[PDB]
Amino acid sequence: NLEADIVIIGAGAAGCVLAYYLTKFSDLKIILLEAGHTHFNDPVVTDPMGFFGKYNPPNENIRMSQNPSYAWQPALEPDTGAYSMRNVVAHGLAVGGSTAINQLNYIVGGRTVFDNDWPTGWKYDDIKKYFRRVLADISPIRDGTKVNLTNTILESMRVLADQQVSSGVPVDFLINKATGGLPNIEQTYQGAPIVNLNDYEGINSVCGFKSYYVGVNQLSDGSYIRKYAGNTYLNSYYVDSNGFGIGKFSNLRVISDAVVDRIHFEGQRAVSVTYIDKKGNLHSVKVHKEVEICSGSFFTPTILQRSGIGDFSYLSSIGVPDLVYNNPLVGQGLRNHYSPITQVSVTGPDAAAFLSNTAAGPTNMSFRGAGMLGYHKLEPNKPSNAGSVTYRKYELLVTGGVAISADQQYLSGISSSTGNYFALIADDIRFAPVGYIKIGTPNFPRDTPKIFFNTFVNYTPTTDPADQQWPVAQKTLAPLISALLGYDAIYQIVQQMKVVAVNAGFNVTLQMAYPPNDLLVELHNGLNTYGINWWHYFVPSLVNDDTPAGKLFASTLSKLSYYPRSGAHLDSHQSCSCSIGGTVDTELKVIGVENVRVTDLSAAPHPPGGNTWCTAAMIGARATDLILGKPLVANLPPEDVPVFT
Amino acid sequence: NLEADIVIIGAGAAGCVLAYYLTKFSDLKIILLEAGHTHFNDPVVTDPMGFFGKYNPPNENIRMSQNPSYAWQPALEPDTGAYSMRNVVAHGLAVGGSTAINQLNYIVGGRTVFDNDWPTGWKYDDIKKYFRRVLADISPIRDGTKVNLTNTILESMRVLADQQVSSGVPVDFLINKATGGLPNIEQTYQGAPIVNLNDYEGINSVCGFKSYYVGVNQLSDGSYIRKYAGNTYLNSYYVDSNGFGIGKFSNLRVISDAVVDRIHFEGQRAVSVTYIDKKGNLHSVKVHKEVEICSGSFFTPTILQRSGIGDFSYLSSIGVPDLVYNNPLVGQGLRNHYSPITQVSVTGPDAAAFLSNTAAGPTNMSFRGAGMLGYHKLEPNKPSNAGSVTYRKYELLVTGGVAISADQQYLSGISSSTGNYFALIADDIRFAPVGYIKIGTPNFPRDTPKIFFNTFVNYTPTTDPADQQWPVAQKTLAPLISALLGYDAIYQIVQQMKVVAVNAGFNVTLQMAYPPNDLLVELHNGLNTYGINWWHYFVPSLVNDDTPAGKLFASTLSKLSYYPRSGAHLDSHQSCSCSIGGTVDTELKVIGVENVRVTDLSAAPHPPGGNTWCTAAMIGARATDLILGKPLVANLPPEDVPVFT
Ligand SMILES: Cc1cc2nc3c(=O)[nH]c(=O)nc-3n(C[C@H](O)[C@H](O)[C@H](O)COP(=O)(O)OP(=O)(O)OC[C@H]3O[C@@H](n4cnc5c(N)ncnc54)[C@H](O)[C@@H]3O)c2cc1C
Ligand SMILES: Cc1cc2nc3c(=O)[nH]c(=O)nc-3n(C[C@H](O)[C@H](O)[C@H](O)COP(=O)(O)OP(=O)(O)OC[C@H]3O[C@@H](n4cnc5c(N)ncnc54)[C@H](O)[C@@H]3O)c2cc1C
Repeated sequence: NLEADIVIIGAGAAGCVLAYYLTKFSDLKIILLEAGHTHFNDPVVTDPMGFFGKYNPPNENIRMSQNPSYAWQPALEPDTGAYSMRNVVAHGLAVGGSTAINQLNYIVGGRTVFDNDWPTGWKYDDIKKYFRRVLADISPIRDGTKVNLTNTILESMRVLADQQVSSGVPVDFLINKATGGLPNIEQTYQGAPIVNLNDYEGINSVCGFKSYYVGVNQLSDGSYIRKYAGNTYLNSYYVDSNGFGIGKFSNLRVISDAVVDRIHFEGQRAVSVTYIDKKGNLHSVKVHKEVEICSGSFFTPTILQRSGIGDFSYLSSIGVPDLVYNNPLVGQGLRNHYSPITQVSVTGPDAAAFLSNTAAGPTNMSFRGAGMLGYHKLEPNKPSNAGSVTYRKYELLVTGGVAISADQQYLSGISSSTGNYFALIADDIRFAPVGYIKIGTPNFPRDTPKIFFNTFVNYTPTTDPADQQWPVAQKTLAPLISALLGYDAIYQIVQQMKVVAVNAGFNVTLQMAYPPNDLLVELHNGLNTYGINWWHYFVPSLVNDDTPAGKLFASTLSKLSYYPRSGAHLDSHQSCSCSIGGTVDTELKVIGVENVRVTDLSAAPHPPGGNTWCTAAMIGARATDLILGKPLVANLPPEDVPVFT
Repeated sequence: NLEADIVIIGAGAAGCVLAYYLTKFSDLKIILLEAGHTHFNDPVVTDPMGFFGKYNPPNENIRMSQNPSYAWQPALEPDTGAYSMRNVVAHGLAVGGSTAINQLNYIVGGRTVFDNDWPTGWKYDDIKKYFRRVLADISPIRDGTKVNLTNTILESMRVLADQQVSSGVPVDFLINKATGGLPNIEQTYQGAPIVNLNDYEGINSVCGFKSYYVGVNQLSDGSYIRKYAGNTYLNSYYVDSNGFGIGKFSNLRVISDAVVDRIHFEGQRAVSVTYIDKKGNLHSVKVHKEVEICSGSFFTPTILQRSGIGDFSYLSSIGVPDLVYNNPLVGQGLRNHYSPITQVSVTGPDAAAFLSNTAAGPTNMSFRGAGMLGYHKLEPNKPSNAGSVTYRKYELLVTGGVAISADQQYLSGISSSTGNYFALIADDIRFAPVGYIKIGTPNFPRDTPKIFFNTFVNYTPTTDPADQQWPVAQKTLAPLISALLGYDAIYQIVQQMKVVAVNAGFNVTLQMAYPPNDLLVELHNGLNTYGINWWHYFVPSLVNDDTPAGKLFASTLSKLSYYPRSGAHLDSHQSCSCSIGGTVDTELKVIGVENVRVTDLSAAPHPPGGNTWCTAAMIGARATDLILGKPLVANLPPEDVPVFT
């Protein structure tokens, strides 16, 4: 028997903060159901480099996100825009959730995304305190090793940002309007100050820096360890070995291996929750006040639909007997990021000194920069505010070795063994495609529901006059346009690096080796010779430009369209399944019911400006104050932090 | 309350026969738990062409094996031999199991596989009656439309089989030793008799025919319908709408949507089985005599391991509390088939007449032949009996259109729109690789367990002398050798077709367009100039043949090794997870327990000579007589068949 008045389902990035700070500041009885044990002893979780497979057995060399004993394994339906490939993108299965298996990065997101895309009450000035709270809770660190490649790249970026600042055009990709004429590029010399990307006031929307902030901490011995939600908020100092709380937190219960099925639900009010344990028995817990769903973006709409909230026609079709509320918007608007990869060759006799000091330590995890960039000059899909507000579009990442898939490694002829290649990535942060989630069987939580997500689709013309069917091709082709413009933005960095490396003491040469170089120079020339309407040549049957130059450009675009489909990576930043306004109101309460709330990343109405870990924790932190009634977390002094064991 | 003395889990190809003929011939109380409703009204299941997506909604065009509401969706761990790609291969989820979503083909398997690879009591003369039983139960039909391409191919096969019969070599791929000197190729002219591939006496181990036997039946209206296990054995004539039996079968209960978890198991004797229904409640059923597991190859070891039979150390590690029997061989020896694809171009002005009468009707489903072939002359991995017994190695299939993946369609430049291309496939029936299955969470039946299956791995040499490390490279390279020899066997058919099409009234030319033609002629020349030790050049660091010709051959082999990895298809013929001798004895009884048996395809000790649907039904049929005690099914007259509603 386990009656309690707050029941949280899932201890992820948001569940842990919620439980911890909700039992600290009140006397209600909190229950946390997670379905996964605590990996506080596993060397593959505590050690940061275990992310790269240092402790893997020889015969089962698979990463944690491919291990069914560490992660939920959802595979999406064939991708009609990527040659119908199905992708498996995972969720963490442990205390701490996906933060137990992630890359440990802290992009906070810009100021402008919250100011312009989130509803009132969620503007940036209303949430910055919670971001400060989560950052102070973790205390990330910076890179502990310098490298001259970062120097060369930073000089190149400032060199071309100088000419972008002039020329008067307003929406180039290195223009930050909160700083003014001077470029927002970190200085590169002895004793240079560090431009902080997650700054408090949100000044830096577009900036170039030399290091990220990764969530690890150094021990007195010398070893580094992971610092995740389950490490800080539910550790042996705050919770017993039996799951009971201790002292201040004695009003807290955590059940370890408890897979939750649905919400037994009297009238339109929640009254009980059932789950299954490792024994195989079914248990019921009684609810007095509130149910919180923090089960992740893929599996929150699933449990909501199984309970009875969703589309009545479909749910009746598959066989859900108990219907509650007819909201056909549950599980809509799924969003994600997407990172295409380019890689560059260095030609010379003694390039080793140029690529030295790049191996992955636990303080950077192979990230060496390099910045956040805004919209390209020639992208037609921009918000109207772009003239007066700087948005975040691309996240630039530089890494050693090759990062393409193994099949592409064979096909392109470039191998990971050689030592004159390095990778650049322009991750898309405002990715356009939208998908959705539905369940297929109303029995128990299934590992694979129906997930639909099509990215790089094409446009099939009609007999409509060309003048009035361009502005549907624009929307249908947005992602391909953005990926190609990212290719161009990376390409026009490398000759700047040529100049900088020449005048910094290096006899080296840099060229883009993947995709093929000529295929990129042709894109550069096509862009600068066709202007703002360059993208019309994606559909060659409407341009009516039958000249051989136009045919060349169209063929180049068609050939380039292959690379982002196959030689890229879909990220694991799922969100917005049950966003604000769609499924829940500003108070995180589900429409059509009076005592259930959803507070994980699946409630965000727009993805943040980068990696989506701070946002989920912030949502949980604000849910704490929403539930209790008055702001206690928002006013805690920053010197009060959870101690670590 | 549902006590009964026989409880079957899963109504697949073997569960339906077992339940039907076990309640017909006895008075025990039979219960069948399936976890899936009856699709007797769904047009996408009853109509054969619904397999190809005739009734699919426009926005969700996915086949039945990719639909989570029709199939279990297991994805295997990254394939170290295929550029680390994860493949999703499904199981049927309905009455009838995988036969509700399959291709409807009836390869029975040869005589020699059962005579040489299965234990005593399971030789061919001990089982042929049950194969006749299942075939008479279904009554498949042959192709209802002729085509001249089959004529040309059959002439070509007999032409080269004539010269293979001479030349005295004993193990070519068109030699059948049960017929003698004359070729075993169907005659090709007016009123020719039909050589039956599933013949009663098992004479035809290697034969060339013009049609397969697909499991459909024609109605009086004119429409064809699917004829599967759930259609024949559990239909409205034998089982009520409520799941009760009727009259003769009144001693039978079928529960529709019941997902089974584990076996509650007193002492070392089975006493109860628990399941979950669509309501979300957990039910228990009492067992008096027997439990049958017919849950498929992927999910039978899963339920056995969750119950408590398996490896104690690992099961304790993941958290199974109740341990029963320590058999570390549960879930070992997983086998499957594998089909690489080649495709051929026809060059000429009026090839349309040559490729006419090839569209897929419900009586062939785009299969137009062409035979079963034995070992190639130059394969080193052959059983010792191969001199005196003919084994089945390849299954040859001919089809219209292109059958490669969409990515390969783009890369190779060949498109499905054009009308001068057709596909050939040499499916490997004695596929060498072996994998295994383990569970990752002891809570509930998960859709994705750990499945390990690596196919086309490479050999890394050591400092061991070359003379005494060849016979480990042979075993490690068996699958690649077999695939390449299949490529060669297909290639040396097309010039025979050149001659036959010339002398049959056609001005057409045939050449292998995928893989590239020169890459195949070089393989042909390398084979005939390097002899039986041609495969030594897979590892170029040991041959010590530094001549440029040897370098050419090694490069050709390395380039050809890419095609079977990416341009092929893994089949859905899983088997042998709990085979005879490994997990169960000759009586299908699980070792370490006295009242549980497993009777689905996961009990086969060696895959059959072709498509694995007749074998599963045969196993169920023999289990019927094993359970009752005396042969009632083995002596039923062939004119007694289940009527159809
Ligand atoms: C491969 C990978 C890489 C990542 N890289 C980064 C990165 O570079 N930067 C970054 O900032 N973030 C990264 N992340 C993390 C990710 O971006 C966010 O942290 C994530 O969205 C956190 O959201 P969440 O806490 O709401 O969900 P989760 O953390 O996934 O919470 C899910 C929790 O709910 C539980 N649960 C689910 N279903 C049930 C059920 N039926 N019953 C009971 N419990 C249930 C699960 O066990 C788990 O504890 C990565 C994640 C992965 C997997
Ligand atoms: C895509 C595809 C193509 C195929 N093509 C061919 C072909 O060309 N030729 C051919 O001969 N065969 C074909 N097959 C069929 C296949 O080769 C065999 O018929 C199959 O191995 C049948 O084995 P089975 O009956 O033991 O397993 P299944 O038929 O898969 O039986 C599984 C049954 O167990 C049930 N079950 C599983 N787990 C549970 C659980 N926990 N609780 C309750 N019930 C459970 C499932 O609901 C299902 O009813 C194809 C199958 C597929 C999927």
